[PDB]
Amino acid sequence: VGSLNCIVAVSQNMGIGKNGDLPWPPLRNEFRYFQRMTTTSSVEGKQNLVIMGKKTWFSIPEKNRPLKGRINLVLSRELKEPPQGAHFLSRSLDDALKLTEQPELANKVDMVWIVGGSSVYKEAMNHPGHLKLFVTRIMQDFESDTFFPEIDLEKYKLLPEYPGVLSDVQEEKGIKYKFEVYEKND
Ligand SMILES: NC(=O)C1=CN([C@@H]2O[C@H](COP(=O)(O)OP(=O)(O)OC[C@H]3O[C@@H](n4cnc5c(N)ncnc54)[C@H](OP(=O)(O)O)[C@@H]3O)[C@@H](O)[C@H]2O)C=CC1
Ligand SMILES: CCc1nc(N)nc(N)c1C#CCc1cc(OC)cc(-c2cccc3cnccc23)c1
Ligand SMILES: [Cl-]
Ligand SMILES: [Mg+2]
Ligand SMILES: [Mg+2]
Repeated sequence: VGSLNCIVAVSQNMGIGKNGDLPWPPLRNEFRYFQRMTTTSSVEGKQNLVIMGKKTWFSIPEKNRPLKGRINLVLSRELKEPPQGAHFLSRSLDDALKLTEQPELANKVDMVWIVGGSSVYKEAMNHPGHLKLFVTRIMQDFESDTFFPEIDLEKYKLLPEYPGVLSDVQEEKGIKYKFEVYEKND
């Protein structure tokens, strides 16, 4: 794999989770953005792969697992096989990316999207090579128990705009947020 993508929504206080769910009320269009970004494949016949930690998997509403239109991979050092509904299981990020080269996924995967949680993002953000981080900045503090590792601007640059991504502040349910894209190249 030549490029990885992370996607996350983060409160002002760096929160991403609270009690096995999101810290904020449901933001419909922000979710549709997550869906659009993670689902859209550039290649006919291929789907994107989503990689996530175990608690993130269980934080997805069951009726919606696995995430439709995408290959779902779960990370765990304890499970012996994928959670019911998940397509693949890996013991590490490294192992997950190597799987895409193996005969079963050979030519089935387009883009790879890391979708949390904290430790998965931390490792992915430090992985060699090209990486884009799609970060929704929720412009409010929310009570959280799970947090996003701060972005090291020695490695990442905030892109001023980006094709396919709205630049202006968004608002849903009185909650203001902005979509950001960060990028590192090596
Ligand atoms: N706002 C947002 O964009 C996002 C928010 N969330 C929220 O975050 C919370 C869940 O995230 P979090 O608590 O951090 O947990 P995770 O989803 O990261 O799950 C943690 C578990 O997953 C496995 N795991 C995690 N990292 C790795 C790794 N690098 N390599 C191998 N296995 C790994 C381990 O499982 P094991 O113990 O089996 O080894 C670990 O115990 C929820 O509240 C969820 O709603 C989640 C995603 C995005
Ligand atoms: C959508 C919140 C969000 N935004 C951004 N920018 N990045 C993210 N990683 C996430 C997230 C997340 C976890 C999560 C929680 C959840 O429901 C509580 C649902 C999803 C989810 C993700 C993808 C497709 C889904 C389809 N149907 C229902 C849910 C889907 C995904
Ligand atoms: Cl923006
Ligand atoms: Mg689904
Ligand atoms: Mg809260």
